[PDB]
Amino acid sequence: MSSTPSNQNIIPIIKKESIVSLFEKGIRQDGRKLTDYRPLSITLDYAKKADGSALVKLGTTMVLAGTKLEIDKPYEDTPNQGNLIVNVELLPLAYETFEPGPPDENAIELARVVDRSLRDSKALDLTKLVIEPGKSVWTVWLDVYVLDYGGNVLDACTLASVAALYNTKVYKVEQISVNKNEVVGKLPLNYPVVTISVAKVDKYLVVDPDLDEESIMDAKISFSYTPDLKIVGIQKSGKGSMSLQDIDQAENTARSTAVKLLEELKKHLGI
Amino acid sequence: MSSTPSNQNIIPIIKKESIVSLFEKGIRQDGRKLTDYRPLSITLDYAKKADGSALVKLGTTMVLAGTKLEIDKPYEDTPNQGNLIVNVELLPLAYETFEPGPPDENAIELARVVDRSLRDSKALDLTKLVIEPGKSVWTVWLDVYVLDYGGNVLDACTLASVAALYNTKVYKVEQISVNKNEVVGKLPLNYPVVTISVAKVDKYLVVDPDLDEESIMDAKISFSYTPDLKIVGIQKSGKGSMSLQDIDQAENTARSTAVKLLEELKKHLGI
Amino acid sequence: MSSTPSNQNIIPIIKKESIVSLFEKGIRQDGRKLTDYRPLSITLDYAKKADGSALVKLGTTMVLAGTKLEIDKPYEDTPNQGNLIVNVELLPLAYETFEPGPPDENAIELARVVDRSLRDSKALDLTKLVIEPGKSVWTVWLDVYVLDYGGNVLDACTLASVAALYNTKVYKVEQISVNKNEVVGKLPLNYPVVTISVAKVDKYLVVDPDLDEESIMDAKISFSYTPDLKIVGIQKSGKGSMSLQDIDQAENTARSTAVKLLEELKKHLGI
Amino acid sequence: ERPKLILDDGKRTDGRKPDELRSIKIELGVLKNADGSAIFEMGNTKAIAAVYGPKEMHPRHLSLPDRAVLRVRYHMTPFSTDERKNPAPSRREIELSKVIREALESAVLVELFPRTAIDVFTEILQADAGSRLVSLMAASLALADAGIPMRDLIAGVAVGKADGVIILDLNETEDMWGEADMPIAMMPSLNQVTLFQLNGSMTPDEFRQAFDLAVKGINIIYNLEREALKSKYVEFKEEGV
Amino acid sequence: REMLQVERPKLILDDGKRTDGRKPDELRSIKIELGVLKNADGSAIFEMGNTKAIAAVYGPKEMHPRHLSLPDRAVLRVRYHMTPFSTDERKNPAPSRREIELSKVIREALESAVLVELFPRTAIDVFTEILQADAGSRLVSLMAASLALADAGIPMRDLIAGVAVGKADGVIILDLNETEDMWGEADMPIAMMPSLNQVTLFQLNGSMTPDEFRQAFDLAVKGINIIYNLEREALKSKYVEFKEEGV
Amino acid sequence: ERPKLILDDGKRTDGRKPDELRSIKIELGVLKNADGSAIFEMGNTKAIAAVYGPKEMHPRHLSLPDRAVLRVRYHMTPFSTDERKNPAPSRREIELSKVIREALESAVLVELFPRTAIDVFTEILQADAGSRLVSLMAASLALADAGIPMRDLIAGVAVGKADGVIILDLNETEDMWGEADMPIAMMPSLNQVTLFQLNGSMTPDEFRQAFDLAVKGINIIYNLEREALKSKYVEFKEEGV
Ligand SMILES: Nc1ncnc2c1ncn2[C@@H]1O[C@H](COP(=O)(O)O[C@H]2[C@@H](O)[C@H](n3cnc4c(N)ncnc43)O[C@@H]2COP(=O)(O)O[C@H]2[C@@H](O)[C@H](n3cnc4c(N)ncnc43)O[C@@H]2COP(=O)(O)O[C@H]2[C@@H](O)[C@H](n3cnc4c(N)ncnc43)O[C@@H]2COP(=O)(O)O)[C@@H](O)[C@H]1O
Ligand SMILES: Nc1ncnc2c1ncn2[C@@H]1O[C@H](COP(=O)(O)O[C@H]2[C@@H](O)[C@H](n3cnc4c(N)ncnc43)O[C@@H]2COP(=O)(O)O[C@H]2[C@@H](O)[C@H](n3cnc4c(N)ncnc43)O[C@@H]2COP(=O)(O)O[C@H]2[C@@H](O)[C@H](n3cnc4c(N)ncnc43)O[C@@H]2COP(=O)(O)O)[C@@H](O)[C@H]1O
Ligand SMILES: [Cl-]
Ligand SMILES: [Cl-]
Ligand SMILES: [Cl-]
Repeated sequence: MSSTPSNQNIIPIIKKESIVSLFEKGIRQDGRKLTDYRPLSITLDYAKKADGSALVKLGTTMVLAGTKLEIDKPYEDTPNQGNLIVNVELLPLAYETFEPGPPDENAIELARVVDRSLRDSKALDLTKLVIEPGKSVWTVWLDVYVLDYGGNVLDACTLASVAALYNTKVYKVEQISVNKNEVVGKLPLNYPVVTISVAKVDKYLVVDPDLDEESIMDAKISFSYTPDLKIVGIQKSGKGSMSLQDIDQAENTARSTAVKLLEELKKHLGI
Repeated sequence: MSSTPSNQNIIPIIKKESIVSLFEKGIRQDGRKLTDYRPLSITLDYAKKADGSALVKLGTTMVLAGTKLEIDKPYEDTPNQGNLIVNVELLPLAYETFEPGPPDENAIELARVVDRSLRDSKALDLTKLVIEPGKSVWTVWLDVYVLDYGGNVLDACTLASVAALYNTKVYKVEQISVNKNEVVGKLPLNYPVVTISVAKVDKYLVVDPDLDEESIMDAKISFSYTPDLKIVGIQKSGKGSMSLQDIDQAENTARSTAVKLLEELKKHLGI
Repeated sequence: MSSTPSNQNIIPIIKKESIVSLFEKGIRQDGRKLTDYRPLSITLDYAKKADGSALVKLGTTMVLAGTKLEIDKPYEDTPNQGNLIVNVELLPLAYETFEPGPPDENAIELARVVDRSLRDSKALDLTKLVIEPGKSVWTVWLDVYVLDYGGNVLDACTLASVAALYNTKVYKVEQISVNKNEVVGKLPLNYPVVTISVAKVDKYLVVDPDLDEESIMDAKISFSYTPDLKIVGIQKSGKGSMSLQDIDQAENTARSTAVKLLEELKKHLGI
Repeated sequence: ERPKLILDDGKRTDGRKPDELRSIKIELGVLKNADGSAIFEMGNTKAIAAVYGPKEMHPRHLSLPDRAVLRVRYHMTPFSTDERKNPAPSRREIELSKVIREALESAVLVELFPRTAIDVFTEILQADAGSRLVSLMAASLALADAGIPMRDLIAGVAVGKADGVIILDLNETEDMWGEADMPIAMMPSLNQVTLFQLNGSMTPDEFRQAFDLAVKGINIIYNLEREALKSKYVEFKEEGV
Repeated sequence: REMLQVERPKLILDDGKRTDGRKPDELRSIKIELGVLKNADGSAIFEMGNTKAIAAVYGPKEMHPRHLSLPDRAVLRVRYHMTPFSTDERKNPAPSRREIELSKVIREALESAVLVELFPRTAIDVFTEILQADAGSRLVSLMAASLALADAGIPMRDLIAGVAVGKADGVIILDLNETEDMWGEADMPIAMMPSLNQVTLFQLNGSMTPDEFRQAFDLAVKGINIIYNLEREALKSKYVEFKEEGV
Repeated sequence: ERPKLILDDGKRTDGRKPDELRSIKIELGVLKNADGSAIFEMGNTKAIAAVYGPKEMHPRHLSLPDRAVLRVRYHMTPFSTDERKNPAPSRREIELSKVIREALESAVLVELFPRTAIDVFTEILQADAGSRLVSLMAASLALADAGIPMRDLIAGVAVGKADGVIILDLNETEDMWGEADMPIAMMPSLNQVTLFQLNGSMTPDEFRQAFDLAVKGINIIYNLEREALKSKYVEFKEEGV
C-alpha cells in the first residue's frame, strides 16, 4: 500500500518565494540558468569487482552503478533473449531521512523507469545476448546505488546505468563454464540514452532540479531520449499537477538539453 | 503469533440489550425470525477473465470467488490427485477496521475452513483431475475476495466458492499445452456444499448473524453439510463459550436450515 | 539493520556492587568460585521423533537440541561433502523480553558461532557423509531450542548440540529411499567440542556467567576447544570492551576449565 | 507471431477506428460499508474502488500536521488476467500505486483534514490495458461519492501508436504489440495533467498528436463522470472521439 | 471385478481394539507437570500418549506498543508452534497456515476462560511448543497453556480440558492416534471448562451423521472429565502420571 | 588441488612477507548529505561509511532514557565479489552488523545523547577478506568526521595461519585456504579490544603469537587514522610491520 510521505521535509512558504523571485530573473541559487545542467563527473570502472561500473556526480547527487553478468536459461516466455534486471537502491546514506534494507516505492519506481528506457529503446540489444538459443543466455544485473541525494536522482541513475553498461566486459564462454580473465568483448549496445527531468515550480520550468528546487516544485516530468532524439520514456512525478502547454514546453526544453547532455556523456565514455 | 484484536468496535452494553429484547420476541432488527437467512443473490461468471466466477450477496456481505486452472506435476506425496489451493482475502474495501496487504489470522482461517469442507466432503473429486498420472494434473486455484463485510462471511464464502466451482470451465489439453477457447467440460463435482453459521447471543441461537449480531454474540459455530445432510465440517468461533446443549440445538437448527439454503443455491446454479 | 536493544534490562548501579563486592572475596551469589561451572544435567534422546536429541540444563538455562537427517544433492560448490544446518531458537518462552518470529541477530549469532566450532574443528566430518559422490549426501539439520534463559546460552548450546549429534542415529539407505527403522550406525564424529564463556565484570573474570552476572558484565569472550586443547573458535560479545591482558587470562582460565567440562560432558555421553 | 494492428480498412483488432473509445460503464455507491464506492469499466478493464473517509491515524507520528495522508492501493485480483496473477504485490503494482496516489494528491483538498488518513482501495477485476486509469477514475469517483471535496474529477485514457497509426484507448493486444503506450489523466475543467507516462517510442510530433487526441477522449469520459455523479449510473456504447 | 483389496489400513481390529491396542473408549497415557521453567511466570508440560507440548506464560504486563493495548482488558498473545523434530519428517520452523489457524483457535479458547478484564492495558503472553506430534497436538497445547496460566496464578473461570474424538472404521473412538487422525472418517477436537459445562474449542474435519456426531460428543465429555481430574491433581501436587484407562 | 600459500622463500600469494600490511587508503567527508563520512581501503577491500548525527527517534518507545541508540548496518553491494552477492541481507551480514555495532558501542559516548539515535551505514564496494574490519574502521572515522565524541578511534586487522605460518592482513585467498582467520579490533591508545573473532584452528601458542602481531599491525593503521583525521586524506604503500 502507497501513502503520502510523512518524513520528507515541509520547506517553508518564505524559502519558496526566495527561489521563485530568482527564477523571475532567470537565475537560480547555485548560479545556473533555468535550463542549465549541474556539473557532471563520471569515473568509469569504479567498483573493481564489477563487470562494468560507473561513479556519477551530478551536482551533489552521487550514484554508483555496477553490472554483473550471469549465464541463465532464458525465461520460458522470451526464449530468444538475454535478461536485464535493473535494481535501484536508495540506501539511507543518500539523505538525512531514509529507510535501509532492499528498496521501497521510489527505488522501485526509479528502477522501472530506467529499465523501460533501456529496454524499450533497445539501447541494449537483448536478442544479441543469447548463447545457446532457448538453452542459455546472459543475464545482465544492473545495480544502481544512490550514495548522496542531491536532487534529480532519476537523471543521474540513467547516466550511471548507461555508463556502467558501456564499461561492461563480456567474458570467454567455455563449453558449461565462464572464464573471468579472458575478456571476449563488450555489451551489445546500440547507443546511449539520457533522461532529462524538467521541474515545474510556480509558473517556471527548470532543468535538473536540485534538492531545494525539488522540495518546492509542484511536479516534475522526465523525458528519455535516444541519440537521434526519439522520445523513449516519459514519467510525471510529484504530488502536484501540470498544464497541457507546460508539458509541451517541458519536452521542447528537455530535448534541446538532451543534445548537450548526450555529447557530454559521450565524452566521458569516449565517443 | 496470535493476539486479541485491538482494532475492533466494542459495541456498548445498551445496544446489546436492544437486540436481545427483540430476540426475546423471536424477531431481529432487519425483521427476520431467529432462524431466517438474509436475502441471497448470486451472479455467475462475474469476473470474465476467470475460469469460473461467482458474485454472492448475502445481506450486505459481498464475496467474489473466482477459479483459475493450471497444469502441474502433482505433489510427490499425493501422485494421483489434482490440487486445490484455496485463498480467501479480506481486502480493506470490505469493512472499516480492515487490514491491507497479504491475508491475516481470520482470512487464513476462512480459507482452511472452506478448503476442508470441499476436500473432506469430496464435493470436488481431486482424483478426477489427473491428466497424466504422476506426471501432470490440474491445479484448481480458488480465490475468494470479500468486498463488503456484512457479517457471517464464512457462509457467503462457502457459497461463492461452490458457485465459482460449478461455473468453472475445463479446457482442451493439447499433447504439452492448454487451449483456452475449446471448452472441454466442467469440474468433477460430486455435489454442492453449504456452511451454516449459528450465533449464540445471550441465551438465544441465531442463524446467519449480521454485522451487529456478530459484534454482540458470545461465539458462533459453523456446520458444513452435503446435500444428503452428512456433517462435513464444524468450526467454533469467537471469544466466548457455549454449553453442550447449545451446540446440540445449534446443529439441529443448522441442519433444518441447510435444506432450505441448499435448495436456493441450486436454483442459482440451475440444479 | 542492527540496533541497541531497548528492551535490555537496565540493572541498577546498586545491585552491581553487591555482586562485585562478593567477587572481591572470590565468591558469587549462588556460592560458586569465580572459575566454577553451574550444575550440568544432560538427558539424551529427549525428543523421541528426532534422529538424535539432548536436553541440557546448565544452571537455570535450558536448551533442547535435536537432529534430523535428510538426503540431498550436495552444494554445487562443495561436491564431496554432506551438509550441516544449525538453526537457533531463542524461544520467547525463555525470557520476559523475547519477541517471536524466525531468528533475530542474537539467535543467528549463536547458530553461526556453534556452526563454526563444529565445522572448523572437523568435530563432525562432513566428507564422511557422502552417499553417492556428487549425486547424494546426508544433510544434518541441527535445531537448537532455548527454553529457559538462565544466562550464558552459548555454552549450553554448544553442549546440547554436541550431545544431540552424538545421540544421532543413521539409517539404512535403500538403493532411492530411506528406511527409518533399520539403524545403520552413528554420525561420523571425530571428537566432542566445548565452548567456555568468560565474562569480564569490573576488573574480575568469571566463568559461566549467570543471568544477573550477564546483565552487569562489560563484555564476555567465548573459547571453543577440541579435546587436546586446540582453540577452535573465539567470540567477543557485549557492548563494552576488554584489555589485552584480560583476554590473555580469559583464555588461560577458559582452557583449564575446558578440561573439567569435557570430562563431564563425556560422562553424560558415555566415554 | 505478430497480429496486424490496423486492418486493410483502417479499423483495429476489436473493430474500432483509431479515434473510438471502448464501452464505458460507471456506477457509484455500490458498497455498503465504504464511505464512498465506484465500479468503472472501459471495454474489458473492470476496477472497483472503495474510500474510507477522513479519519485520524492509528500510528500517531505518521500523520501530517496540516494535511490528510492519502493511503492508496492498486491491486490486481488473481483472476483479472488470462493466467493467474499472483496476489502478492508486484513491482509494477507498487509503482502504479504511487503514480496513482500522487495523481489523486493533486486533486483532493488534503489540507482540509489535518491528522487524518483517507484510504483509497482499488481492485482490478479484469485487466485489458489501462487498468491504472480505470483504477484512478474509479477512485476519483469513489472519493466524490464519499463527499470528499476535490479540485476536479479525474478522467483518463491510454493513447498509443499501433502500426505507425496513433490510436485512442488501448487493447490488451494493442498495449502488447504497438510501438507506444501512453496513459494520460486530467482534471479536465482545470486543464491539468495528473498522471502522465509513456513506455515505448515516439517522435516529438507523434507525441504531440497522440496528446491532442487523448484530450478529446478525456473530455467525453469526463462528461460521463459528471453524469454518473448525478444519476449514480452510466452506460456508454462505444463511439468515435 | 477380480481379487481386489483396499489400500487403507483397518482401524478397529480384534476384540474392540485399535492399532495401539486401546478399546474405543480408552485414553492414552497422560503425564502432567507444572512450574518446570525458571524464567516463565507459569509453566507446564503436558503429554497425551506421544503428543508432548510445553507452555510458558508471561504474567500480566503492560504493552510495548502503546496503542495496541486494550482499555479494560488484557490482550492475550498466544503462539502454537511445532518444533522441527516433533514429527516423522522435519517440520519447517517458519509457521504454517495450519499453525496460524490453530494459534487463533487456541487463543479464542483461552479468552473464554481467562478473566482478562482484571488486567487492563496489560498483555498476557502464552507460548506453546509441540515437542512430539501424535494428533490432538492442539489440545495438548491448549491444556498445557491452561495449566501454565493457572501456575502463573492468573485467575480463570475454570481449567480447560480436551480430547480428540473420532470415527475409525465406522466405530466412534476416543483420543486419536497419528494413524487414526489420518485414516479415520472423522477427527473432532473438543475442549471444555468442565465444571461450567462450557465448550471452549470445537472443530470437526471429516464426515459424520448427526447421530454419530452426538454419540462422539457424549464420549468426549466422559474423557474430558477424567482428564479434568488429573488437571486438578496436577495443580495440587505439581506432578501427575496416568497409565491408560477406559472411561 | 589446494593452492600453495607460502612459497619457496616464504612470501605469500600477493608477494607479501608474513608481516606486511596491504595498501591502505583513507579519506573523510566524502559525502555531502551525511553528517560524517569515510572511505577506507585495505588492499582490495573497500568500504564506505556514512553517519547520521545524534537525532531523536521516530518510534518513541524504542529510544533509550539515558543513551543514544546505535543503528548499524553492514552490507555488501551485489558487485563487491567475484559472483553477484545477493542484495537481501544474509545471515553472515546480520551477525557482522551486530558484531560491529557492539564494537562501536564500546567506543562511542552514547550517554551524552539520550533519546537520540545515531545511524551508521556501511557498504562494502569490493570484498577481499577483512571486509568487516574495513567497514568498522570506516565507521569509526565517519563517526569522528561527524564530530561525535568517542573514547578512541578503532583500528583492526585480520591475522591468520597460512601454511602453518602466522600471517598479517589476510587475502581473499588466504581467508579461504588458511587454517585460521582471526579479525581483531582495538582502541589502541587504551589497549582495548573492541571486536574479536576466530574461525578455524589454532594452538594456544599460535593464538598468542598471531595476537602479538595483530597489535603491531593495528598500531601502524591507527597512525594513518590519526593522520586521516588531520589532513582528510591518507595513502600508504604496503610494507612490513
Ligand atoms: N502480471 C500480469 N498478468 C497478466 N497480464 C498482465 C500482467 N501485467 C500486465 N499485464 C497486461 O498488460 C496490461 C497493461 O499493463 P502494462 O502497460 O504494464 O503492459 C505490460 C504487459 O503487456 C507486459 N507484461 C509484463 N509482465 C507481464 C505478465 N506477467 N503477464 C502478462 N503481460 C505482462 O509488459 C508490459 C509492461 O510491463 P512492465 O511495465 O511491468 O515492464 C516490464 C516489462 O517490460 C518487463 N517484464 C517483466 N516481467 C515480464 C514478464 N513476465 N513478461 C514480459 N515482460 C516482462 O520488465 C519490466 C519490469 O519488470 P520488473 O517486474 O520491474 O522487474 C523484473 C523483470 O525485469 C524480471 N523478469 C521477471 N519475469 C520476467 C520475464 N518473463 N521476462 C523478462 N524479465 C522478467 O525480473 C525483475 C525482478 O522482479 P521479480 O520477478 O524478482 O519480482 C494489463 O492491463 C494486462 O492486460
Ligand atoms: N556472499 C559472498 N560471496 C562471495 N564472496 C564472499 C561472500 N561473503 C564473503 N565473501 C568473501 O570471503 C571473504 C571473507 O569471508 P569470511 O571471513 O566470511 O569467510 C567465509 C567465506 O570465505 C566463505 N563463504 C561464505 N559464504 C560464501 C560465499 N557466498 N562465497 C564464497 N565464500 C563464502 O566461508 C567462510 C566462513 O563462512 P561463514 O562463517 O559464513 O560460515 C558459513 C560457511 O562455512 C558455509 N557457507 C555458507 N554459504 C556458503 C557458500 N556460498 N559457499 C560456501 N560455503 C558457504 O556455511 C556456514 C554457515 O552459513 P550460514 O549462512 O550461517 O547458514 C547457512 C548454511 O549452513 C547453509 N548453506 C547455504 N548455502 C550454503 C553453501 N553454498 N554451502 C554450504 N552451506 C550452505 O544454509 C544455512 C541456512 O541459510 P540459508 O542459506 O538457507 O540462507 C570476504 O571478505 C569476501 O572476500
Ligand atoms: Cl495498464
Ligand atoms: Cl492436531
Ligand atoms: Cl570478511
